[PDB]
Amino acid sequence: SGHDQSTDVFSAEGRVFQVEYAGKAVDNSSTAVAACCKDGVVVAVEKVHTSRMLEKGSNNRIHAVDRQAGICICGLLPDGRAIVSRARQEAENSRDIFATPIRGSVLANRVGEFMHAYTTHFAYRPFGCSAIIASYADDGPQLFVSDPSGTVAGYYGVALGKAKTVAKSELEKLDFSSLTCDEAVGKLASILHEVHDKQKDKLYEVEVAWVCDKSDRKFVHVPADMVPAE
Amino acid sequence: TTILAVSYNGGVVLAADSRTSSGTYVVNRASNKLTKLTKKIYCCRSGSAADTQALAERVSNYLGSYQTDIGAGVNVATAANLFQKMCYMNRWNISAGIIVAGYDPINGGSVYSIPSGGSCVKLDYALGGSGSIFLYSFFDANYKPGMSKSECVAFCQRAVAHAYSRDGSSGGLIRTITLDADEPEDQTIPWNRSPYCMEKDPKYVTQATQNQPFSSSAKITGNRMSSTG
Ligand SMILES: *[B]([O])([O])[C]([C][C]([C])[C])[N]C(=O)[C]([C]C1=[C][C]=[C][C]=[C]1)[N]C(=O)C1=[C]N=[C][C]=N1
Repeated sequence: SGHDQSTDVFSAEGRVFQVEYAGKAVDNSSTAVAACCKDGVVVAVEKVHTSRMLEKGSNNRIHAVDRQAGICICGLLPDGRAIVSRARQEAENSRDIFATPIRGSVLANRVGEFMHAYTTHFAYRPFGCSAIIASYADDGPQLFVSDPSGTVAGYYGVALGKAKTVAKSELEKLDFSSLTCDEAVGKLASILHEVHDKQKDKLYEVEVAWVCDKSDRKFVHVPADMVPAE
Repeated sequence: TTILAVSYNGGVVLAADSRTSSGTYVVNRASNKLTKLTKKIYCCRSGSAADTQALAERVSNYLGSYQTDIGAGVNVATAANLFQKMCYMNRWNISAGIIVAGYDPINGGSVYSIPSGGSCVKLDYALGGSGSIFLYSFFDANYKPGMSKSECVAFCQRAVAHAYSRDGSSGGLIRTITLDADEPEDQTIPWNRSPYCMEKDPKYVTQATQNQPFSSSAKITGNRMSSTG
């Protein structure tokens, strides 16, 4: 009825549907995965190209927020670019005012309050996006996920997207304590080529990015020849 | 300008830098601020380079005309009352800080400090010039009275060198002379053989870490000296 038309309406049992309807925009989106590898964090996503003529590098869902942190989004691409352009502004404030790099748990708590502030007012709609904050600050390697409700949580590994239930069981076979960033790019990319089917889309490729001690604590994308072929 | 005069048992040790500077530019880097009045009485010379030069050669002509008419030696207290008379009746028109120090057989070594106000004070050691404000806490800690002639020379050369290291007005050479019962011995040590300089002071070797590299942590790791690393 009229109990699911905006954000400032609790249900008869205390639920907000426009937040929960925004969570179905992430569950119908492409598959995301991540891993914390005891000296860094590796994040991989699958770009579903809708045409053969797209340039390699188009629609990259991984964006660098600071030198040590970067947010990969899962859900709607243009809604997540408002989250990226906000968390960059949160990370520029700590460098310019407090003369310090932003911590991993503090950048994620600023993302979860920007995403929550658009779920409490009638004129605004929640994001169709789950943001994955991968950071390496002076509190070690961090891996956070902010859902459209504004809930942040530290993870060791995460699967998000359509086949987030099959890819979650594929993460339970990894270690995360002896796991390094050297092997996990080959492992996490091999999750995506097994969890995802080619009988719906013909064009699908993977985009991996890390931040670890080997890359001098810098959030970078891959050199193109480290990813497995298929 | 940093001028000073220190008394020992025999006589006095005059010490001064060598730089006249028009505000911010070094007009002369080999000035001589130790002015001869008589053979054993000199004066240090700070402030206006013209107003103190005209006083120093007006006193030195009254003082040599006095010595001929007397037929004996001039006391230092005589020469210090000719600067006080002139620096007081011209005190609104000149800028003159004078330190008069010398030797006479009656009183030994005498030091008179005549400031810009025109007063006269007889001292054991005197300080003067714009660089003298660095040397009060240096003489409160490092100066012990009753040194020899060879120790007062190496002290006053070490005293001026700490003064023109911090002062911008002062610098150049270090001109010293001793006035006692022997012949007046002068000595001019250069800048590159000065007893102190901050450029070779081993605690100012490490640069202050201002230009931090763009990094992931708050750990300060020194300046950035190259574009790559
Ligand atoms: B010393 O720096 O005070 C020096 C003493 C002088 C008697 C030999 N004076 C000067 O260097 C002055 C400038 C000054 C600096 C600081 C306080 C008072 C005066 N120099 C000159 O007067 C000068 C400037 N241009 C040309 C010639 N003389």
